Amino acid sequence: MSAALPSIQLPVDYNNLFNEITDFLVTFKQDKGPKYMAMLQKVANRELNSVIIDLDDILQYQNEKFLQGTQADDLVSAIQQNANHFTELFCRAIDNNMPLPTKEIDYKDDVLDVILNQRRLRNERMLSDRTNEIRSENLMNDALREVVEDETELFPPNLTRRYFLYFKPLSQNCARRYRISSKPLSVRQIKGDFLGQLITVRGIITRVSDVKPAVEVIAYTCDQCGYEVFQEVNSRTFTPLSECTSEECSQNQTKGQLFMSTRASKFSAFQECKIQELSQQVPVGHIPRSLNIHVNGTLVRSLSPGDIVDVTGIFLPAPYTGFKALKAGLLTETYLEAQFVRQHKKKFASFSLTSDVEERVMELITSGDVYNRLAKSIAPEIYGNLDVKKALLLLLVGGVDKRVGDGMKIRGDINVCLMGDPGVAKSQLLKAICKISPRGVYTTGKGSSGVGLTAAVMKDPVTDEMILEGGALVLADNGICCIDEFDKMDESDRTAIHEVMEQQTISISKAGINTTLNARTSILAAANPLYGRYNPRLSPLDNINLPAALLSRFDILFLMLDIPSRDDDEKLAEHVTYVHMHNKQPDLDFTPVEPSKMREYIAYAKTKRPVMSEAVNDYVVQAYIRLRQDSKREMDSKFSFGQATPRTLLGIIRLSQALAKLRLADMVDIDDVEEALRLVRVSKESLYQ
Amino acid sequence: TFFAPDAVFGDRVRRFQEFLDTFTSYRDSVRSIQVYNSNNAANYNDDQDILPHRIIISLDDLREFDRSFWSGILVEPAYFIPPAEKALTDLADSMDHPWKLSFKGSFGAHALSPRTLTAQHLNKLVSVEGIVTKTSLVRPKLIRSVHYAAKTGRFHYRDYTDATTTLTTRIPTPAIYPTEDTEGNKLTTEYGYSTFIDHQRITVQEMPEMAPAGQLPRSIDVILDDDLVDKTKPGDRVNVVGVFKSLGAGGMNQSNSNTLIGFKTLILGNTVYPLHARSTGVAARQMLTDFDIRNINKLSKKKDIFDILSQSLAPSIYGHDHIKKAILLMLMGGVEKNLENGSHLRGDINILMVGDPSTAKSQLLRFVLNTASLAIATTGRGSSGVGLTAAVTTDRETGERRLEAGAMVLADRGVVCIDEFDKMTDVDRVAIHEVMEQQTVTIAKAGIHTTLNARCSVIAAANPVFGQYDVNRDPHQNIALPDSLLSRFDLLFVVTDDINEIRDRSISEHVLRTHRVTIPFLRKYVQYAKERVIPQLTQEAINVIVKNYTDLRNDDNTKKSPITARTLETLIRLATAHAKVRLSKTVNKVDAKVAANLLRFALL
Amino acid sequence: TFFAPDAVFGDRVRRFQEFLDTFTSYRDSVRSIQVYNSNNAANYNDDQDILPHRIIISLDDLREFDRSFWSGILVEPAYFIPPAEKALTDLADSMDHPWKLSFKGSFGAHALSPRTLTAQHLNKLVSVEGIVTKTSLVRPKLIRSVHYAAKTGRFHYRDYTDATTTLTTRIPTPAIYPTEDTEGNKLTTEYGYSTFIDHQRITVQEMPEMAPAGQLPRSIDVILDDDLVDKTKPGDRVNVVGVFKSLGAGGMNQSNSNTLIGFKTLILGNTVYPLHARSTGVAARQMLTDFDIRNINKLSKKKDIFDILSQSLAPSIYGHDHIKKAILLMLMGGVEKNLENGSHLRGDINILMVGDPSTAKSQLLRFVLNTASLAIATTGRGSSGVGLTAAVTTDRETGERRLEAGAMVLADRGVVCIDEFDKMTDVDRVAIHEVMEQQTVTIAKAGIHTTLNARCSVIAAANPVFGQYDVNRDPHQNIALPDSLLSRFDLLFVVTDDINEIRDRSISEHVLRTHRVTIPFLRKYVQYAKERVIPQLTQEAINVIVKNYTDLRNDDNTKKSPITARTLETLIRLATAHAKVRLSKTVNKVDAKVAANLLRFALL
DNA sequence: CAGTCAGTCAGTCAGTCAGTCAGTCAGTCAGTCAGTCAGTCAGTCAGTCAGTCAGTCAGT
Ligand SMILES: Nc1ncnc2c1ncn2[C@@H]1O[C@H](COP(=O)(O)OP(=O)(O)O)[C@@H](O)[C@H]1O
Ligand SMILES: Nc1ncnc2c1ncn2[C@@H]1O[C@H](COP(=O)(O)OP(=O)(O)O)[C@@H](O)[C@H]1O
Ligand SMILES: Nc1ncnc2c1ncn2[C@@H]1O[C@H](COP(=O)(O)OP(=O)(O)O)[C@@H](O)[C@H]1O
Repeated sequence: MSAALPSIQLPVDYNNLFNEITDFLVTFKQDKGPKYMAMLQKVANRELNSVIIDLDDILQYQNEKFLQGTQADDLVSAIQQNANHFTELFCRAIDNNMPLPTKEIDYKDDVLDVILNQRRLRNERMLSDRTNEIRSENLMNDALREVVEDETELFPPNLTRRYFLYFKPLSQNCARRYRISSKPLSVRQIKGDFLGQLITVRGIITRVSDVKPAVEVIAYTCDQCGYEVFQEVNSRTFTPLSECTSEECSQNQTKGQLFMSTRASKFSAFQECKIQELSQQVPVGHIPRSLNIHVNGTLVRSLSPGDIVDVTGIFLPAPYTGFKALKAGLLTETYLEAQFVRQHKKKFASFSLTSDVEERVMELITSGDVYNRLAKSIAPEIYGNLDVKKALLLLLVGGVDKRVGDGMKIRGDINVCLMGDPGVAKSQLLKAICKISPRGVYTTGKGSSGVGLTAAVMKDPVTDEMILEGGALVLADNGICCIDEFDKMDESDRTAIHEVMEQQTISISKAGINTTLNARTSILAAANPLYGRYNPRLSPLDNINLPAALLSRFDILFLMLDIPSRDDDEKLAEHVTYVHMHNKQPDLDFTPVEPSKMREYIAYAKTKRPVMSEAVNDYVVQAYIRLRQDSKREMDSKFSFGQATPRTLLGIIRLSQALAKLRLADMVDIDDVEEALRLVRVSKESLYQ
Repeated sequence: TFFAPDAVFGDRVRRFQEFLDTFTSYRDSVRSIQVYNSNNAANYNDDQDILPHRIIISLDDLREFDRSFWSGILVEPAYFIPPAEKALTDLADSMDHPWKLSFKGSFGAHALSPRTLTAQHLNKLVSVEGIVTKTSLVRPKLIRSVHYAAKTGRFHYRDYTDATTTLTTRIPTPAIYPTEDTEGNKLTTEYGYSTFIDHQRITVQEMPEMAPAGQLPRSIDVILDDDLVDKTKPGDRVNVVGVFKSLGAGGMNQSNSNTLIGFKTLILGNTVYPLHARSTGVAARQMLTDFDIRNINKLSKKKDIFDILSQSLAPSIYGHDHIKKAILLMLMGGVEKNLENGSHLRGDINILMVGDPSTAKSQLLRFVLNTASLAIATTGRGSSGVGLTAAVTTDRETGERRLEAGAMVLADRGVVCIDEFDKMTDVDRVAIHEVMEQQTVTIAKAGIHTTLNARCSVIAAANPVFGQYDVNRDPHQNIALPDSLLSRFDLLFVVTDDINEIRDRSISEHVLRTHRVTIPFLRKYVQYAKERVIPQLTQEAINVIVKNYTDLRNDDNTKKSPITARTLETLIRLATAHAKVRLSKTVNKVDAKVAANLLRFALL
Repeated sequence: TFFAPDAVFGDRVRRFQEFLDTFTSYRDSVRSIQVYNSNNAANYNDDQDILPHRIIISLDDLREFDRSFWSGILVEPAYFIPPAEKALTDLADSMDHPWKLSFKGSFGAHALSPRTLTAQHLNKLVSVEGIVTKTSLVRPKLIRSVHYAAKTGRFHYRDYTDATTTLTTRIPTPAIYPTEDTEGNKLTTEYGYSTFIDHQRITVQEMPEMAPAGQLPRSIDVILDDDLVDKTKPGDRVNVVGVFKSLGAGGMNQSNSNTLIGFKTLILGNTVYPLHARSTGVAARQMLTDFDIRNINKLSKKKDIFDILSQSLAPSIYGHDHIKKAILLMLMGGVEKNLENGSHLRGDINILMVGDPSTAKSQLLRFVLNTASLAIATTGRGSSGVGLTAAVTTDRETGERRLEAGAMVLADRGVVCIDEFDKMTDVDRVAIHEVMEQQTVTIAKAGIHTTLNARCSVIAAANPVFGQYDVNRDPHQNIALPDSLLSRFDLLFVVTDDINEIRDRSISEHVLRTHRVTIPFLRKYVQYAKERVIPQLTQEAINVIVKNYTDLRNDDNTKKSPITARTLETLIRLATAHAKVRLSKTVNKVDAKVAANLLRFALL
């Protein structure tokens, strides 16, 4: 119609793009036979649910067709400009061809399979009945097919699907090889002129909610006519309906009445979260913003709170404005749909493959002297203190927990303090190791309140209700919780830490909580001595503001002295000035291991569980008789530290079991336990000079 | 023809055409914008295989061009702005779109604060300044739809308008978001081709430095537009020039009315300028003509300029050269080196004065508060929320917690001038321990655990413990804030009150003649010294600070206390800053000599 | 932008642009119209110190150009006519306004009479023919107003539209005839600058020669436009090509409706052609190519063409040459000389036949009824209203009396073929006395005293009084309609029924071979002989008719009766007509010889 | 005579619940508005009579 709602032409065609997308779907040989008959046959064999259609095979197909002749119609930019029509267009391009019968149905499979099977079979018999009727009423056969295909109501192919479909953006590598769709943007950068494209962000996830079902189509029954009246729901709120809308309970006097059912609808998981700004890509005087994300389908349960993530998705509107008196029409309030999630700091132990990984791991293993090299590698940009780095590698490894069938549980973990002041560069190690380990939270002294690092209760928006929002310690479990300035903590926080020293437990009896939440954390602390520093006139624990019970809960305690000495100063000055002169320290003859390959090594190392033996029983027992024997013949408040509790015995077996894993051997030997006794006797007792 | 417009509109368009072709700088500005976007488009269309559209017009010229057009704009602007915009789009289309204007002034005795705004100034052109609070969120607005049809394969089209459009009125016609054209076919919509244009509204309170004694404040609200989104963070000081429109039907429509007085008011557009304050907001917009950089190059190559600029910050203060040298070395600030895959290393300098009363220790910090840029002064208290944000947000639209920056976040790249440093309690001194080396502020209160950034520089001036006893008993706790706080600070200037007779003379005629090189050149020296260029350290300066540092340990560990590696790092920082002063590129032995002497006088 | 029209409208405009530039006669026609109005404007702007705008497009070419555009127009014309008009105004503006079209056809099996019109042919393009009655009055319609203001001195402006505009629909907006603008000032209107465009509606009945046996007629009605006012007097036969629009809301608006079936119908536009009939309306549109006038010039200079064209009107009638010579002299008709400040003198010739039955006297008059132009036949009666109008008008809009022409007013410049002239009563013979010399008809019935004009030519054929006794007793009343009626007639051919044997033979083989120079050339000879050129009489011909006339008085007053001066005047008329036949300019003695011989055979 | 420990007020923080303001609603009732009708008024059309003319008969 002209003159009201007029027309426009544009260069974009939807005619040959469908044909080209069919040709791409069939003939692609690069990755036995073709690529998508294998994966799509795997889908129809009912062992898979998602389909990843990348944006690299399309571009390589365009350079191949561009060099063969003829000219190929530009399709990649056509996806990148619109990116919403192509899921439905692409998916009805898939459904013409599918290798159906490749395996008979199992009996015990599922319920969604058997529902879609009965819909398909009933659809066939309905389609064959009418051509068994009209064909016997005469009076090439394409015409009779066109007769039957338009006098029969069917289940539409939007409902018999079983899978989902997800894109995947293109690298800088493939765009560099042949010469945009994924430039990593920030949340300030998203102008309001990207609505519809396919973009990429990065930030820290905060406040990820629960997973609860949301409806897509609703299936009623009519009870008299016998139909099944569907209804699609697009909006936030819907409304139920009344008497009927069929073609038999309509045009009659006596309409029926319909009521719903839940084993014939179609559900989908649903979960929303928020991205905060990364706080490194901000201007000078500003505050981090936020931007919502919906998540549908298979991609759910991959957004853990407190991470660094690279979400790529398309960017739609969703209608709302705020107060009614502020509206000007037709303000829209955007969100970000999710398509494919790629994390930095990949989390152990969510990996299985080993074959390609050994090409990098076996280089470190065949490099020779793996252990002291890795001990050199953690935070190389300081000088000195090889023993502290040596112990903190054993913090990052950890292990091994043990259930004894009661079931009372033992740890399983190491707890390390640091002492001395001020210029021994202790904060650099805390930022360092709370940057190497995934799931690592760095909290200062004050700082967090008592309710900041325990959980709290708050009302939840749209999904309901009353979830316990976690604190710092509940966030970082099975990780490392660095702590600055341990002396300035409020005393309630001290009892919280002492409750973490017994395993698993924080207990709350406040105004709305009776729970016992879990925490499997590891604690590294850094306490300062009494003012000013290190008087050998003053006794131990005189210059320490902490009770010796808390000294007993730490199996490993350190102290970093500060004594002026002539010889080390030139090495230290050449070290530091050698890096302000440049940006890399080590030379002659060493290279630092990159941290990603190191996390691959340590992440590989935690799947061993070594087993002790009988000679190490004798050696551990006799060494404990030594330490117990000489530790209690002093009994004074002197530089000696009494009284070598059996937590040192459990801690030294636990350090032996930790050192045995880096040999990757299940071969607990005497160099193991001898190394552990070396770190015990050298660990403390450094205050002699 | 839209409405086949009158010959009046032709008269305004022709006259403003004649003015715009009279003075010919504006044609060159349009040429600059057009060429810049052209060559940017050539880079984005040639290698891989932005600027807005508004011209700043000053109201100087129209007073000497036409009195009619001058006093025409400042009385009834809904009759005179759309013709001039039409003629400017005519010129810009003819030389090679909206093409709005600015009207930078010089305004006509409409310089009024929003205390005295209403209401006989209504529907004129008004300039308003004040504080910005409580800026809302940015939302996109829809203008043009595009629909794909099925199955005939034709796109479609629709427009939308509002009341916050161009400044006239129009008989309104709403229009349903379309679906199911004639004849009956499903219209599946699209995105990516349908346009969108941003929208944001902020409110303005009058100035507290201009306000009356104590009364409630009264405030108005401003709507912004496409190319004016996100200029002003809340807390700035903002000049707004716009049109004081009054839209809405004020309860005269339906009888037995509530909302007793209608006719809500606002301001449209147009040209939000942020301006300099005494304590918040950057002043780095200061102009640098070629005459000025030619003069900087003229004075740049002498051999006494550190001793000239030493005695420049004291026009009326006797003595204390080494303090002045330390303050210039603070204002240059060193260089910031961030490592690869590690943590950065700190760049600036932190200074504590301590000494007897009546020693011009408080007079100096106001002078550093004036000459620098982004100075923020905190005296005494303090708690709560200097180093933090306190998170007190009660956002009305939805349950959400925002942050409201204190004094430490807001003074980024700046100078914090704290007075009476002993009166601070230790609970805030925890936050000063967090700022002065870690350079980050972690807040995990209720809440949202964050890690923002703040990298300020600190000057303090504390009193002695009891009396003026700065030399009498011992240096061991005449100050008594032990001990890490003594180590974080780089320099410890210890100022005494010696009595003499020649000193009484030299003080006397100075103070007497005061009652009866220039700084607005000096800050233009400073910012050009700051942005260009960073130096690198060279081989000639390592051995001086190595020998000097082993000297200071082996002997100053026999004299005084304490010495850490932080002294070595501050030696490197003062070397780099004194290299920045002479506008060089490399590092000479001269720098290590000067910084060595400053640390000798500072410690001994 | 009106509504920023679609690319569909662009497709139609581009395609019809390609057709109009394909065949290149139409460009030359537009050039002819434009040059003619240009040079007329030069005469009206240079010495002292019209043509409409439509191009006739034939539907021959579009069938061999595009089937889509062809069968597009004849099905839905409200989507295809305004684009082609838009492209034609584009071409006419680009080479140097509405510029409408015609669509002359050749129509597609839409050749339908208004008996079979309704209703599944609705809103298509339909061609209708029939009689025109009852044509209304011409009224001017308003389009654009212009108002002068007081006292500010600015003109103003306003538009108006209707439902009989261009063929689409439009959401209607009425608009008050303005007065008292904002701000309040008197708006005195004006004329002379405000445009006006004419308007007229006629109704069409089906043809009586095509109608069924006896039934009531059924009729529709046609709206006309600007350049189509006053083409067709009531009584014509008219082809109409237009669009069968159906406007109005048919009682579905308000409930409990009267006017049981709404949706009144009409026809818009477009191209009223009057066409030839058997008895009313001119046929002088016959084409004259240069080949034809070259052939007329080729045959024009012979010496036997009066004896060739004598024997041309008788393809199948034996004998009677002198009757045929008299009939050609009637069809040429002489010349009309109006004096200065007096009364005009009559030009044509009047002929009466009289004789025995079965003498082809009735067969001849049908042949004169076919070959001539504007022939009207009246046999017997007659009264009332052959020579008058009878004034029977009952005009519905107001009390007024119009006239409705009879047979004598309507046959101006023509031939009236009366049969059975004796059967007329004398009361109508009073009206024949009024017509045949006074040349005017005065009607003063109730009424309005008028004097219209009618200057016909008369042929009659009366029977003898009793028997075939044409020669037996005496010529003194074998006819008996005395006596002025015998004198008004010029010639009195007296036809007998002699019996012979050779005459029986010459009749016999003629009638026998008839059962087993060409006229459509001959009328093209006639009209070019008529418009060019009038002759003048010369000195060479006076003395022949003077001597001949004194001869006819002094001897034919001794033989027969009567002779008046009217015989002399008819001698001059036949001399002038025979001078017109040979395409000459002057008058020779040959003409007086031939007319002399014709009057000898006519009387003696 | 100076350090220190414990008691003690004070400021600040989290929990508590009663007003408060924005958004929705159904019933009814009233205010206007349109459809009803009835009376007016001019135009118009069929019946009816009178005059006038052509036909026909009778008288000279
Ligand atoms: N061995 C070393 N190598 C490099 N830098 C050092 C070394 N020892 C001390 N430093 C410097 O001393 C500083 C110690 O400060 P930091 O570790 O941030 O907190 P703290 O003062 O509490 O240890 C570091 O900034 C570092 O530059
Ligand atoms: N060297 C000096 N030269 C000039 N004026 C001085 C000098 N020293 C102190 N003053 C005077 O001391 C006053 C400032 O006192 P100040 O020492 O800044 O305060 P406070 O010690 O309380 O912080 C100024 O008015 C200034 O005139
Ligand atoms: N000279 C003739 N030649 C041919 N046909 C003739 C001639 N005279 C008479 N007719 C015949 O006479 C018939 C017409 O008779 P006509 O005298 O015209 O009628 P009326 O005497 O009633 O006026 C025609 O059919 C024609 O065939």
